Amino acid sequence: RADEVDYTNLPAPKPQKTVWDDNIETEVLRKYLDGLSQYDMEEAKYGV
Amino acid sequence: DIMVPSFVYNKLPVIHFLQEKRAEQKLRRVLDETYTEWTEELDQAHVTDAITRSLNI
Repeated sequence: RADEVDYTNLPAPKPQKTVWDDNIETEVLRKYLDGLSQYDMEEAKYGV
Repeated sequence: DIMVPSFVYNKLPVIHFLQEKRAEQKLRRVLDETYTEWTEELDQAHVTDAITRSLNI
């Protein structure tokens, strides 16, 4: 009868960076879209 | 009638040359002061970002 499991342990939510379609509208908004992705990843890591 | 005229005639070439050089110098200075001023305008990405924030997104 050895250790079974750490109920405390939780697998971290593996984030995925959002990918935008490569059109001209993306190039004009490249910086803005990148900021949104960074915000999305930060929200996923922290939770909200 | 004789002397002053002769010396003026002798002066003419050097003065003409110097004045031509002076005019060339003026033109050169005029050209050298010309620089193209590239203006910088607020990037529209920040405008787009502020628009998004106003939407409460």
